[PDB]
Parts: sequence; C-alpha cells; structure tokens
Amino acid sequence: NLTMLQIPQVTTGERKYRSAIEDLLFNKVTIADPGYMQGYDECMQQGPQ
Amino acid sequence: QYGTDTNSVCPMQALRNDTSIEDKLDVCVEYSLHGITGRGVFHNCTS
Ligand SMILES: *[C@@H]1O[C@H](CO)[C@@H](O[C@@H]2O[C@H](CO)[C@@H](O[C@@H]3O[C@H](CO[C@H]4O[C@H](CO[C@H]5O[C@H](CO)[C@@H](O)[C@H](O)[C@@H]5O)[C@@H](O)[C@H](O[C@H]5O[C@H](CO)[C@@H](O)[C@H](O)[C@@H]5O[C@H]5O[C@H](CO)[C@@H](O)[C@H](O)[C@@H]5O)[C@@H]4O)[C@@H](O)[C@H](O[C@H]4O[C@H](CO)[C@@H](O)[C@H](O)[C@@H]4O[C@@H]4O[C@H](CO)[C@@H](O)[C@H](O)[C@H]4NC(C)=O)[C@@H]3O)[C@H](O)[C@H]2NC(C)=O)[C@H](O)[C@H]1NC(C)=O
Ligand SMILES: *[C@@H]1O[C@H](CO)[C@@H](O[C@@H]2O[C@H](CO)[C@@H](O)[C@H](O)[C@H]2NC(C)=O)[C@H](O)[C@H]1NC(C)=O
Ligand SMILES: [Zn+2]
Repeated sequence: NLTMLQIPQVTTGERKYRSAIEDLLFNKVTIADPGYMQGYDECMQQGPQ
Repeated sequence: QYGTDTNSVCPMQALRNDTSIEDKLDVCVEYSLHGITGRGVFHNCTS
C-alpha cells in the first residue's frame, strides 16, 4: 500500500502538490508567510502582530 | 526629561498646528507630533 506517498488525483479543479504524508509533516511546523505577492499591502491592512 | 509618550512641555515658538497631512499624504515629510520627531510617509489606514 503506497497511498500516502502518492499525490491524490483530482477529477476537477486544481491539481494538488502535496502527498498525505507531506501534508501531515507540513501541518506540524509553524512557518510565517513571507508575503511574496502582496506582503507590503497585507502588513498595512492587518496591523501590528 | 524626554518621554516616549507625548511631551507636554513645549516653548511658545514651537506651538503650531500645521496639520496639513491630508494634502501631504503622498510625500516624504518631517513630522513633529507631540514631541515625537522623524521622517516618513503617511498612508491612509483603518484601525
Ligand atoms: C508550469 O509550471 C508553472 C509553475 O510551476 C505552473 O503554473 C502554476 O500553476 C499552478 C496550478 O494551476 C498555480 O497555482 C495556483 O496559484 C493560484 C494563485 O496563487 C497566488 O495567489 C494566491 C492568492 O490568491 C490571490 O491571487 C490569485 C492570483 O495570483 C487570485 O486568483 C486569487 O483570487 C487571489 O486574489 C497566493 O496564496 C499564492 O501564494 C501562496 O501559495 C504559493 C503556493 O501555491 C506559495 O508559494 C506562496 O508562498 C503562498 O503561500 C502561502 O499561502 C498558501 C495558501 O494559503 C499556504 O498554503 C502557504 O503556507 C503560505 O501561507 C500565490 O501568490 C492559487 O490561487 C491556486 O490555488 C488553488 O490550488 C491550490 C493547489 O491545489 C490549493 O491549495 C488552493 O486552495 C487553490 O485550490 C482551489 O483552486 C481552484 C481553482 O483555482 C479554486 O476554485 C478553489 O477555490 C481553490 N480552493 C481553495 C480552498 O482555495 C494555485 O495555488 C500557480 O500559480 C502557477 N504558477 C505560475 C503561473 O507562475 C504551470 O501550470 C506549469 N505548466 C504545465 C503545463 O505543467
Ligand atoms: C492504504 O492506506 C490508506 C491510508 O494511507 C488507506 O486509506 C484509509 O482507509 C481508511 C479505511 O477505509 C479510511 O478511514 C481513511 O480515511 C483512509 N485514508 C486515506 C484515504 O488517506 C487505505 O484503505 C489502504 N488500502 C488498503 C487496501 O488497505
Ligand atoms: Zn501609500
């Protein structure tokens, strides 16, 4: 059984880029989003955190 | 003594209300707000 090591296929929508085990691993680590697209505006709309 | 909060002891020569920030929004300006000085740009924000 190699289900968790494979990327789940989706019939309609956007293709996924994470496997089940990768999703489990990434959800256990807290990483801040470094505002690649609109970080400058978001830091003003969100306020000091 | 200088306080990080408002400084309420000022000379009369420094008493002015040139608060024309609405017309100076998109420009680097020198600000002197209740004893706090510096340079920066003011952007309209909601908070
Ligand atoms: C050749 O190679 C090319 C490059 O590899 C490739 O092109 C790429 O294609 C993929 C897949 O098609 C594209 O991915 C998609 O990107 C969308 C846009 O992402 C940006 O914007 C979002 C914010 O959205 C705002 O802006 C977009 C326009 O840009 C606008 O449409 C939207 O309305 C908003 O205004 C932003 O969040 C993205 O950045 C984050 O994610 C990146 C990774 O994707 C990170 O690298 C980045 O650091 C950001 O990370 C942070 O945020 C995420 C999300 O919260 C956190 O996980 C993370 O920890 C961190 O905090 C980026 O700037 C994007 O909207 C779209 O999203 C859908 O798909 C993914 C994967 O399945 C899901 O996770 C999403 O939830 C979402 O799924 C569903 O999608 C459908 C259809 O779109 C929607 O109807 C659903 O609503 C939606 N569901 C939900 C629940 O949201 C996806 O990631 C990629 O952008 C392309 N890259 C380019 C063009 O450069 C190309 O295809 C290849 N060609 C071939 C032939 O193979
Ligand atoms: C192979 O393993 C996957 C998990 O990696 C199993 O899928 C799970 O199946 C149970 C029982 O039906 C469900 O409750 C879970 O939600 C499933 N997890 C998923 C899809 O991530 C799968 O059943 C296994 N295959 C076999 C033939 O036993
Ligand atoms: Zn601005």
